[PDB]
Amino acid sequence: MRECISIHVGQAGVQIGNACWELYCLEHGIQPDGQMPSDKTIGGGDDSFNTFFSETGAGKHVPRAVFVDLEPTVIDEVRTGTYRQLFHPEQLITGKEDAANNYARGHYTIGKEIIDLVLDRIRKLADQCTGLQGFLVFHSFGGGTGSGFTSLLMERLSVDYGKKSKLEFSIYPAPQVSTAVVEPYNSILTTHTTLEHSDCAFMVDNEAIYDICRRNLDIERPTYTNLNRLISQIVSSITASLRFDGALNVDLTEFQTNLVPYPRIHFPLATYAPVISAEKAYHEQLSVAEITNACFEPANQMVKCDPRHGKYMACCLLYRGDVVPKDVNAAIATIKTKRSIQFVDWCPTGFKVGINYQPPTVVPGGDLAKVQRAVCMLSNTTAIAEAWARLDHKFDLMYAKRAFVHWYVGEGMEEGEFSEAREDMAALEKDYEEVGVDSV
Amino acid sequence: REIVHIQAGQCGNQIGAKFWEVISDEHGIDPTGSYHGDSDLQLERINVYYNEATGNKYVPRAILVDLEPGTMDSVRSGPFGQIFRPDNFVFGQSGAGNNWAKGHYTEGAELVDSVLDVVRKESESCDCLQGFQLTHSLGGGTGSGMGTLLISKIREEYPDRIMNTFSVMPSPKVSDTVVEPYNATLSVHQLVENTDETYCIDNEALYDICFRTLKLTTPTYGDLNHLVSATMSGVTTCLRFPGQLNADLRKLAVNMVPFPRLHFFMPGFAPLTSRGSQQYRALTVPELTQQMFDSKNMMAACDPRHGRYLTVAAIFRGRMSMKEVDEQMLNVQNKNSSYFVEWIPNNVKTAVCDIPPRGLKMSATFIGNSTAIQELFKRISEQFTAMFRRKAFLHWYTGEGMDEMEFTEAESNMNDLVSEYQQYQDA
Ligand SMILES: Nc1nc2c(ncn2[C@@H]2O[C@H](COP(=O)(O)OP(=O)(O)OP(=O)(O)O)[C@@H](O)[C@H]2O)c(=O)[nH]1
Ligand SMILES: Nc1nc2c(ncn2[C@@H]2O[C@H](COP(=O)(O)OP(=O)(O)O)[C@@H](O)[C@H]2O)c(=O)[nH]1
Ligand SMILES: COC(=O)Nc1nc2ccc(C(=O)c3cccs3)cc2[nH]1
Ligand SMILES: [Ca+2]
Ligand SMILES: [Mg+2]
Ligand SMILES: [Mg+2]
Repeated sequence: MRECISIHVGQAGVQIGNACWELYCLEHGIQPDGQMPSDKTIGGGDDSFNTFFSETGAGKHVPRAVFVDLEPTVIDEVRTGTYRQLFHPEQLITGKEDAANNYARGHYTIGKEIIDLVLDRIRKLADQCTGLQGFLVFHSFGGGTGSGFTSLLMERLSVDYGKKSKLEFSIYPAPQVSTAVVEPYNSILTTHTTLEHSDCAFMVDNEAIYDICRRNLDIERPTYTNLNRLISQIVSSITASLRFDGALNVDLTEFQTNLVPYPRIHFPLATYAPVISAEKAYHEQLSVAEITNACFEPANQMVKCDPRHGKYMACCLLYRGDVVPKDVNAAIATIKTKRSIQFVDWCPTGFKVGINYQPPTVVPGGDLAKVQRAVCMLSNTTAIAEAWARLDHKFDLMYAKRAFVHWYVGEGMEEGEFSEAREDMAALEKDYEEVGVDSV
Repeated sequence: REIVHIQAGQCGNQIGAKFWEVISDEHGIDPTGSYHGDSDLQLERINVYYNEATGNKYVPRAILVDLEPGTMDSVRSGPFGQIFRPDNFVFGQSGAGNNWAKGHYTEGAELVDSVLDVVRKESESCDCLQGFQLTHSLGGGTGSGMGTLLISKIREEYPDRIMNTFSVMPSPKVSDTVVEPYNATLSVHQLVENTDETYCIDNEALYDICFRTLKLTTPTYGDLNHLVSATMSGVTTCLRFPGQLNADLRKLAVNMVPFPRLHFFMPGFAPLTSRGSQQYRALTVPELTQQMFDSKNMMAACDPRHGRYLTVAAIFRGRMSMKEVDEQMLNVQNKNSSYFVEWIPNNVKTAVCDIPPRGLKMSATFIGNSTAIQELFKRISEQFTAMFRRKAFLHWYTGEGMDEMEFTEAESNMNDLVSEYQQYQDA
């Protein structure tokens, strides 16, 4: 058992969902029609891939997933795309009019009209689980649906599913691939609202992904298609421990025990390696030592920040492919005596290590080279607070003049929700500062 | 003189399975449960750990417990997996997430009655149950949290029965999560109150032995457990085979435990062997004796020279001159009589069994009740405090209904235990 239900909210959430589930299918040998030849137990099973896939009597393997958007055109591409047979029509939910990059519309005006239907469809997935573990919520910070509706959904999920775990994959706004101006507002609002209802959240900075695609994959001007394929690999590395088995496999929940020292401190920094093109990977093996060392090169982080100017509270290494502990241990020993790695004084310094033997897969016609071994580092660093600081500052600049606020007030919100949300963010930044001060 | 065995959690079931496979080989029991050995000495006390099944099969008096089916399914598919009574597999589904509170208060509490039912069913078949033994780690949630809950309830239903534990102590060297000092500290106080013997098997020491001595550059849990099962075989040789000694658990404990709370033993074994690696020259008796007293064979990672021995027990196995054993034993003491308390006369005792373990022509198992064991608890205490100062990772516990006060109490009574050891070291 131990099923996980994925929920994809808004354009960013949905389209990243496409990338992930396509990648999952390739990893498990699941065809676009849902058929999986290597699976001999027809109509059910308790295999590791069953955490993410349910099974019909006709042998179809169905994602434990709901797609939600307040506007239909993004999800419509899923309904008519390559993997349309994968999903039951009731897993794909759309309204007619989006939130127009307005949190208020996503959380209130438009969201309330569809939230009951969404909870019903999620309930129908939960009822088919023999031991539901929790949820995975994919969304942007900047969208009106990604921010507003997600926080509404997270609030309702806490009511309907008690303390059942809820994890986030959140897209942090970058101007390079955005045409919105009010995203700092939506970002601060959803973070404040969701903070109590999320157990762990993986922020993905679009600028970090954009840079990596440009510098490492030599993509002149990355698209959402380019970003999502990279993001899906990081998401895959993180969920791999839930979907595959293995002696040296360590479950995500065990890493979570180390990553979250206080409820509010639940934002791990992800670093992934190797990201390399086919052209450059030819005749060039990337050893365990080489990719491990790349985890401490800030250019490979999912979020722009400098851990070398912060403190560590946890460090996890999630390997996949041709990797054995002996090589890991040696690589780590080298790094510990050559890197700027400093822990807070109230936390042990050892690196928690996981290894899945099944190697990384690539999507056909993608940009990433197929490699024999990859690694995702999940660290808890005070430096992640830099991402809050940049966002909060953009917020302050606009809010001082009350720019764009009338759009929010017009949909029923009050200025008091803004200041309250901002104060939570100020306290959050101070929390990250306080955990880094040495003990008495 | 039956003994009821219980193994709880991942670590508890893995060393437990190892234990049963080792002594089954010593008693000539195959994985089907059929005896095929060549000595009646193998069967004279086989009822201590085994039940006789109609159709002359021997079934381990063992109860297997976990909050998740993962490791127990590995057991059932293991080498001797089929030897265990299927009804004695008791498991939940939710797991414990390396959380003492989940094991002791919530998830474990929901399952603990089912385990007791099996315990009772095995006890009522015993002509005269002499006691219980438990294998578990202290660093996780099931073995640590539910294991001590189990021990508390067993003492309620069987207040006059001996309870002994083989307990794996956590170490940053061999570590799963950062909350292990929390779980260990909470568990240690339970053990102080409700066990008669606790064998302090330190994963740090087990690592160092595999590394520094057995020259295994990357030791696994499997390598670590080879040392544990070899030690458990030796500690229970006394009970499983005829010889000089025929004390029941209670008589054994009486002569080893001068004060009720100070019952945490430093185990040792000689010669130290890595799995598979044959070696052909047997040790001379002076070699056995010198090694078993050397800190490098200790499995508690405490320096015995930093404390004093209250009592010592040593069991030698194999065909050898016990007169020579006598002389070497009294050599070691009379050489180092400053590491033995002088107010417990003749506190160093020895015994021999003719039957050696598999692979060795002779061996020796060490059981030391030293005040140096306080180093183990001080180590755990320091690591506890470093996090608890900042109330770090506490939300995992408060979320299950626990209060900070219970941690403060746990911290305090382990510091009392430490100071209590210091009292007798300076006597
Ligand atoms: N990485 C990535 N980011 C995306 C993608 N699509 C949109 N975004 C980002 O999401 C933010 C805008 O939010 P959207 O997800 O498009 O909006 P929404 O959730 O549909 O909410 P609405 O306002 O109602 O449309 C911008 O910062 C975009 O850069 C995507 O496919 N991949
Ligand atoms: N010696 C030994 N220690 C183990 C083994 N498995 C886990 N441990 C240790 O036990 C602690 C984790 O507890 P675990 O038994 O996995 O948790 P549980 O299943 O909830 O009881 C850590 O300190 C590990 O180092 C094992 O097979 N052998
Ligand atoms: C399962 O519980 C035990 O085996 N406890 C136990 N406590 C013991 C104490 C001593 C000995 C032992 O072998 C001795 C050798 C010499 C004098 S006593 C053996 C012991 N076994
Ligand atoms: Ca199946
Ligand atoms: Mg949209
Ligand atoms: Mg474990």
